[PDB]
Amino acid sequence: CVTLNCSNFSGEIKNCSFNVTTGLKDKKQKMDALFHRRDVVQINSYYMLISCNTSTMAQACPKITFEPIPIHYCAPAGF
Amino acid sequence: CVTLNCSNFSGEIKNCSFNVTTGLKDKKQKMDALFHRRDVVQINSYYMLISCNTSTMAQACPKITFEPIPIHYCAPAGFAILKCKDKGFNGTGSCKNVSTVQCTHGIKPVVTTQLLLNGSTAEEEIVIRSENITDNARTIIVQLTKPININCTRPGNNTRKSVRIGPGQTFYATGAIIGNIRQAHCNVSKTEWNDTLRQVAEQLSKHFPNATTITFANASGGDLEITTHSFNCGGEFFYCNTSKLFSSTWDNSNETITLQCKIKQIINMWQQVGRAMYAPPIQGEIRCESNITGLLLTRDGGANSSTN
Amino acid sequence: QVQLQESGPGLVKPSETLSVTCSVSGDSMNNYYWTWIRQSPGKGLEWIGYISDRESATYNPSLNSRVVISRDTSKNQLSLKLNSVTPADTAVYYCATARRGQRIYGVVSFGEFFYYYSMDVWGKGTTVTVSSASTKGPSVFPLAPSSKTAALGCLVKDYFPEPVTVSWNSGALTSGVHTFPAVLQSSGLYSLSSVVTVPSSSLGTQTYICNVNHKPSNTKVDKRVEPKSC
Amino acid sequence: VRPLSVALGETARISCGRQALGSRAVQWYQHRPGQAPILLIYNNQDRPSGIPERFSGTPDINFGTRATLTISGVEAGDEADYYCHMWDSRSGFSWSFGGATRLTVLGQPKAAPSVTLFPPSSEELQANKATLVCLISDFYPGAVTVAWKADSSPVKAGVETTTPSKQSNNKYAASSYLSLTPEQWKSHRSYSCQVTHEGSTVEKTVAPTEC
Ligand SMILES: *[C@@H]1O[C@H](CO)[C@@H](O[C@@H]2O[C@H](CO)[C@@H](O[C@@H]3O[C@H](CO[C@H]4O[C@H](CO[C@H]5O[C@H](CO)[C@@H](O)[C@H](O)[C@@H]5O[C@H]5O[C@H](CO)[C@@H](O)[C@H](O)[C@@H]5O)[C@@H](O)[C@H](O[C@H]5O[C@H](CO)[C@@H](O)[C@H](O)[C@@H]5O)[C@@H]4O)[C@@H](O)[C@H](O[C@H]4O[C@H](CO)[C@@H](O)[C@H](O)[C@@H]4O[C@H]4O[C@H](CO)[C@@H](O)[C@H](O)[C@@H]4O[C@H]4O[C@H](CO)[C@@H](O)[C@H](O)[C@@H]4O)[C@@H]3O)[C@H](O)[C@H]2NC(C)=O)[C@H](O)[C@H]1NC(C)=O
Ligand SMILES: *[C@@H]1O[C@H](CO)[C@@H](O[C@@H]2O[C@H](CO)[C@@H](O[C@@H]3O[C@H](CO[C@H]4O[C@H](CO[C@H]5O[C@H](CO)[C@@H](O)[C@H](O)[C@@H]5O)[C@@H](O)[C@H](O)[C@@H]4O)[C@@H](O)[C@H](O[C@H]4O[C@H](CO)[C@@H](O)[C@H](O)[C@@H]4O)[C@@H]3O)[C@H](O)[C@H]2NC(C)=O)[C@H](O)[C@H]1NC(C)=O
Ligand SMILES: *[C@@H]1O[C@H](CO)[C@@H](O)[C@H](O)[C@H]1NC(C)=O
Ligand SMILES: *[C@@H]1O[C@H](CO)[C@@H](O)[C@H](O)[C@H]1NC(C)=O
Ligand SMILES: *[C@@H]1O[C@H](CO)[C@@H](O)[C@H](O)[C@H]1NC(C)=O
Ligand SMILES: *[C@@H]1O[C@H](CO)[C@@H](O)[C@H](O)[C@H]1NC(C)=O
Ligand SMILES: *[C@@H]1O[C@H](CO)[C@@H](O)[C@H](O)[C@H]1NC(C)=O
Ligand SMILES: *[C@@H]1O[C@H](CO)[C@@H](O)[C@H](O)[C@H]1NC(C)=O
Ligand SMILES: *[C@@H]1O[C@H](CO)[C@@H](O)[C@H](O)[C@H]1NC(C)=O
Ligand SMILES: *[C@@H]1O[C@H](CO)[C@@H](O)[C@H](O)[C@H]1NC(C)=O
Ligand SMILES: *[C@@H]1O[C@H](CO)[C@@H](O)[C@H](O)[C@H]1NC(C)=O
Ligand SMILES: *[C@@H]1O[C@H](CO)[C@@H](O)[C@H](O)[C@H]1NC(C)=O
Ligand SMILES: *[C@@H]1O[C@H](CO)[C@@H](O)[C@H](O)[C@H]1NC(C)=O
Ligand SMILES: *[C@@H]1O[C@H](CO)[C@@H](O)[C@H](O)[C@H]1NC(C)=O
Ligand SMILES: *[C@@H]1O[C@H](CO)[C@@H](O)[C@H](O)[C@H]1NC(C)=O
Ligand SMILES: *[C@@H]1O[C@H](CO)[C@@H](O)[C@H](O)[C@H]1NC(C)=O
Ligand SMILES: *[C@@H]1O[C@H](CO)[C@@H](O)[C@H](O)[C@H]1NC(C)=O
Ligand SMILES: *[C@@H]1O[C@H](CO)[C@@H](O)[C@H](O)[C@H]1NC(C)=O
Repeated sequence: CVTLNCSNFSGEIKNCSFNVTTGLKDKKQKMDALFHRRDVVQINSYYMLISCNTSTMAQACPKITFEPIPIHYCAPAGF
Repeated sequence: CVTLNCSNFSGEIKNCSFNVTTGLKDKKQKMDALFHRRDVVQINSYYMLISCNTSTMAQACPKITFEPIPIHYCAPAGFAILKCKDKGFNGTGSCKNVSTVQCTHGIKPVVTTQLLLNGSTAEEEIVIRSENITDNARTIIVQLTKPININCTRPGNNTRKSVRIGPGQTFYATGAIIGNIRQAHCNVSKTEWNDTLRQVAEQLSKHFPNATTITFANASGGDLEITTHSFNCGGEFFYCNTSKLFSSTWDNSNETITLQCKIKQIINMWQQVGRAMYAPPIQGEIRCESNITGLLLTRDGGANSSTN
Repeated sequence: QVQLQESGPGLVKPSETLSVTCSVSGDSMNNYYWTWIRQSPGKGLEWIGYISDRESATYNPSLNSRVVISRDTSKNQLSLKLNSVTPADTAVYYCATARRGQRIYGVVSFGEFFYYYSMDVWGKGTTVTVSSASTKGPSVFPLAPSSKTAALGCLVKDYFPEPVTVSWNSGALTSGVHTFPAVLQSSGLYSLSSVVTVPSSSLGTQTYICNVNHKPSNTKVDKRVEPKSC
Repeated sequence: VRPLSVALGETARISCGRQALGSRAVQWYQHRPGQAPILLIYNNQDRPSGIPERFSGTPDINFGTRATLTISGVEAGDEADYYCHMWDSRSGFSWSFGGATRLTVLGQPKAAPSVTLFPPSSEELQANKATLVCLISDFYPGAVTVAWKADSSPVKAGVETTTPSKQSNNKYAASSYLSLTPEQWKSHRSYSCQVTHEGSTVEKTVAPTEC
C-alpha cells in the first residue's frame, strides 16, 4: 500500500511507479507494475490500491488453484 | 509504539500528538488521542506506551465482550462430580453430606484481585478457609454469607475515535470526552461494611485466643494489582485505592465510603512477558454494581506471638 | 435596602487613569462579591472583573492588566482604576453584586463541582466618555408656558458631554414629566428638553423651578419658569 | 446581535447561542437600553424573587435538552435585548455573555402623536440665540418624518432631528430642533412644525405676533 505515481498506459489499465522494499529494509525498491482501473484510486495524480483503507490485503499463493472441483457431501451411519 | 508528544490535558490523562500510518504506507497520519498516566511514560517531554519495550501489544476486537458468564463444568460417563453440601464446611477434610452431580452450578470467571465479586455465598456463618493458618505465606480466602451492594462508576463521558492504520488494521482510541472530568471511584455502605467487618472479627477469633485484637492495614508492597483492587467494569479495568477500607482496630468486644479508582487500558495480567492486550475505549459513562463475596487476606508473619 | 451608586468624572483624556466609585448602602461589603460591567455603544455589555471577600481581585485577561479594582471597609465604596485608557473605553459603566453559586453534579470529594456567578443587584449606571476634547457647560433657558391643560418646560442648549439630569421642584413633581432625548448637532454638542404637564389653574400660584445638573461641568442650575409678560 | 419579532399574546421562546458541554447552569439576562440589566432566570429554571411566572427555563435532565427561555403571554414590555450566559464544566470560566438577542414586539395598537411646538424663550433671545423645539410624544409605529416650514416654504438649514425612541408607555417619542438667529425668528410671520405619522399629519404653529 504505497503511493502509486501512475501514468496512463499506452483507458482502463495504468502503468504505475512506486517505491517498495527489497530483501533489505533500508534498501528500497523502485519498481513498476500494471493493474486495472478498479484496482487503485487517486488521492500527475497519485494512486493507491482500493482496499488499503478498509480490509487487510493478502496475496494468495500462486500454487493454490481456484478451479471448482465436484464435492459429494455425505452423512455418517445413523443418518 | 510511536513517540507521543503529550500535553497535560485541560493530572492523570494526557492529550498527545503523534505520527502514525494511514491506509497508505508513505502517507503518514498526524493524529491525537487521550490515555491515562499509567499508559505511557516519558523518554516538552516525549512519551511512549509502557509495554512497548516488554510485551507485544495487541488491541482486542471491539466485538468480544469481557463480561463473565456462568460456566457449568461437567464430567463424562464413567466419571462423576461429588458435591459436599456441608454448610459449616472447613475447606478440606471429611464431609458428612456428600452429593453427586454430572455438572457444577453457575461459576463466573471473575478476573479480580483481593475483593471477590459475584461469587458463591456461604451458609449460616461466614466460612473461613486457608490451606495453613499459621503459615503467613498461604493466602487466606473467606466466603461471606451476606452479599453487599458495591457500585463503581467512571463518570467520564468518553468518546471513541476510529483511525485507519490499515489495511484492515482499524484502531479505536479515546477522543475529547464530554460531561465532566470525574475520575473513577466506587461506593461502599459504611454501615453494612462495619457490620460485616465486625462479623469477620467475631469469626477470626475462632482461630485465635478469645481475648485478642485484630488489626487491619492497607497493602504493603508489590505491583498495582497486588496493592489496588483489580476488576472489570463494562470493558474498562479499574484499580481502586483500598486503603480507606483496611485501617481499623478491633478488640474482643448512614453514609457511604468512596475509594479512588484508576483506569488502565494496556493490561499485562498473569505477568506473561511477550504478549499484551489493549482495552478498547467504552462510550458513555460506565456504571457497574456487584456483590462482594470473598476476600484474599494475608498475615504479616514474623512477630511476637499472640500479642497483636 | 442595598443600593449601588455609580459616580465618575465622565470625561478622561486618553492614556490616563480612569477612576469610578461604586457606593454600597444598605449592607456591608463582606457578605457578597462585587463586579464591574461596562457597555460600549455598538457592542454588548462586557464583564470586567470581580473582587472576592478575601480582598483578592480577579480581572478579565482581555484587558492587558490595565484594570485595578479595590474596596474600602470604613467608607463602603468600590473603586475602579483603569490606566492607559483609549477612546474605545467610552462606555456606560455599571457596578453590580456578584453572587457565587455552586453547581454540584457529582461527589464533592473529587471537586466534581464548578462555581458560577450571577449579578442579582445592579446599579443605575453612569456614562463615561474618553476623548481629548474639552468640557463645555450647559445653558438652561426657561421655556415659558403659552398663554392659551397648559404646558411649560426648560431648554438645555449645547453642552458636553452626556448626561444631564433634570428634575422639577427638586423632585416634588413627578407626574406628567417627559424629558426628551438630546440632539447631536453638527458642532458636536448635545441639547435636550424637558417638559411637565400641569393644570392651567396652577399658573400664577405654584413656583415651578426646573433643576439641571451636569456632573462633568460641576454646574447645577436652578431656573424659575414663569409665563410671558403679555 | 440576533433579531426576533413576536406578536402580542403569543408564547415566544428565545433560543440560546452557544450550547452546553456537560452539567450546565444557565443564566438568562434581560437588558433594557439605558436601564440596569436584570437577570430573569438563573440556574436552568430557578427564578429570583420579583420575576413573573410567565418566564421559564430548561430542565437539566442530564443533557438531551437545549437551554431555552420560554416567555408566555408576550406583551409590549418584553421588547429588550436578551443574553444567554452558559456555565458548563468543559468551557470553564465563561466571560462572554453570548450573542445578543434583540426581541421586538409587533402588532401594537397605534397612537396619535402629541405634538407641542415651543418658541424660543425670552432669556434665550437675550443670549443672541434662538431655537425652535418641536416635541413628539406617544406614537406608534416608530416612523415619523419631521419637516420644518417657514411661512409656507420648507427650510432644510439648521434642522436637527432626533431618532424616535421608546419611552415607558411602550410608545415612541421624538424631538426636533431648529437652530435659528433672533433676527430670523422675529422676521418671519409664523413658524410651523409639520409632523407626518402613518400618512396622517399634525402641525403646530407659533408666531411672534401672538401672546
Ligand atoms: C457514590 O457516592 C457519592 C458520594 O456520596 C455520590 O455522589 C453524589 O451523587 C449525587 C448524584 O447521583 C449528587 O446529587 C446531586 O446533588 C446536587 C446538590 O444537591 C444538594 O443541593 C441542592 C440545591 O439546594 C439548594 O438549597 C439548599 C437548601 O434549600 C441548600 O442547602 C443547598 O446548598 C442549595 O443552595 C443553593 O444556593 C446556595 C447559595 O447560592 C449555593 O451556594 C448552592 O450551591 C446551591 O446552588 C438540593 O436541591 C439537593 O436536594 C436533593 O438531595 C436531597 C438529599 O440530600 C433530596 O432529599 C432532595 O429531594 C433533592 O433531590 C441537595 O441538598 C444536586 O444539584 C444534583 O441535582 C441536579 O443535578 C442532576 C445531575 O446534573 C440533574 O440531573 C438534576 O436535574 C438536578 O438539577 C436540578 O437541581 C439543581 C439543584 O441545585 C438545580 O440547580 C437545577 O437547575 C435543577 O433544578 C431544576 O430542576 C428540578 C427538576 O429537575 C426542579 O425540581 C427544580 O425546581 C429546578 O426547576 C444531584 O442531586 C451528590 O451531590 C453527590 N455527592 C454526595 C455527597 O451525595 C454518588 O451518587 C454515589 N453513587 C451512587 C451510585 O449512589
Ligand atoms: C457482577 O454482576 C452484575 C450483575 O449481574 C454485573 O452488572 C452487569 O455489568 C455489565 C457491565 O460490566 C452490564 O453490561 C451492560 O449492560 C447494559 C444493559 O444491558 C441491557 O440493556 C441494553 C440496553 O437496553 C436498555 O433499553 C431497553 C429499552 O429501553 C430496556 O428494556 C433495557 O432494560 C435497557 O434499559 C440492551 O442492549 C442489553 O441487551 C441488555 O438488555 C448494556 O447497555 C451494555 O452494552 C449494551 O450495548 C453494547 C453496545 O452495542 C452491546 O454490545 C451489549 O450487548 C449491550 O446491548 C452492557 O452489556 C450488565 O447489564 C450488568 N448487569 C447484568 C445483570 O449483567 C457486574 O458487572 C458484575 N461484576 C463484574 C466485575 O463483572
Ligand atoms: C510522478 O510522475 C510524473 C511524470 O513522470 C513526474 O513529473 C513527477 O515528478 C512524479 N512524482 C513523483 C512523486 O514521483
Ligand atoms: C522513490 O524514492 C526516491 C528517493 O527516495 C525518489 O526520487 C522517487 O521519486 C521515489 N519514487 C516514487 C514513485 O515516488
Ligand atoms: C476508502 O477510501 C475510498 C475512496 O477514498 C472510500 O470510498 C471508502 O469509503 C473508504 N473506506 C472507508 C471504510 O471509509
Ligand atoms: C511537541 O509539542 C510542543 C508544544 O506544542 C512543541 O513546542 C514541540 O515542538 C513539539 N515537538 C515535536 C517533536 O513535535
Ligand atoms: C510528524 O511529522 C511531521 C513531518 O514529518 C512533523 O512536522 C511533526 O512534528 C511530526 N509530529 C510529531 C508529533 O512528531
Ligand atoms: C521498559 O521501560 C521501563 C521504563 O523505561 C522500565 O521500567 C522497564 O524495566 C523496561 N522493560 C524491561 C524489560 O527492562
Ligand atoms: C446433613 O443434612 C442433614 C439433613 O439434611 C442435617 O441434619 C445435617 O446437619 C447435615 N450435616 C451437616 C454436617 O451439616
Ligand atoms: C478443617 O477442620 C477439620 C476439622 O476441624 C480438619 O480436619 C481440616 O484439616 C481443616 N482444614 C484446614 C484446611 O485446615
Ligand atoms: C503451617 O506452617 C507452619 C510453619 O510456618 C508449620 O509449623 C505448621 O505445621 C503448618 N500447618 C500445617 C497444618 O501443616
Ligand atoms: C487535544 O489536542 C488536539 C490536537 O489537535 C486539539 O485539537 C484539541 O483541542 C486538544 N484538546 C482536546 C480536549 O481534544
Ligand atoms: C448502588 O446502586 C443501587 C442502585 O441505585 C442502590 O440501590 C444501592 O444502594 C447502591 N449502593 C451503594 C453502596 O451505593
Ligand atoms: C462500627 O464500628 C465501631 C468500631 O468498632 C463499633 O463500635 C460499632 O458498633 C460499629 N457499628 C456497626 C453498626 O457495625
Ligand atoms: C498505606 O497507608 C500508609 C499510611 O496509612 C501510606 O503511607 C501508604 O502509602 C499506603 N499504601 C498504599 C499502597 O496506598
Ligand atoms: C489512598 O488513600 C490514602 C488515604 O486515604 C492515601 O494516604 C494514599 O496516598 C492513597 N493512595 C493512592 C495511590 O492515592
Ligand atoms: C454523553 O454525551 C452525549 C452527547 O452530549 C449525551 O447524549 C449523553 O446523554 C451523555 N451521557 C452521559 C452519561 O453523560
Ligand atoms: C446481589 O444480592 C442481591 C440480594 O442478595 C441479589 O438480588 C442480586 O441478584 C445479587 N447480584 C448478583 C450479581 O448476584
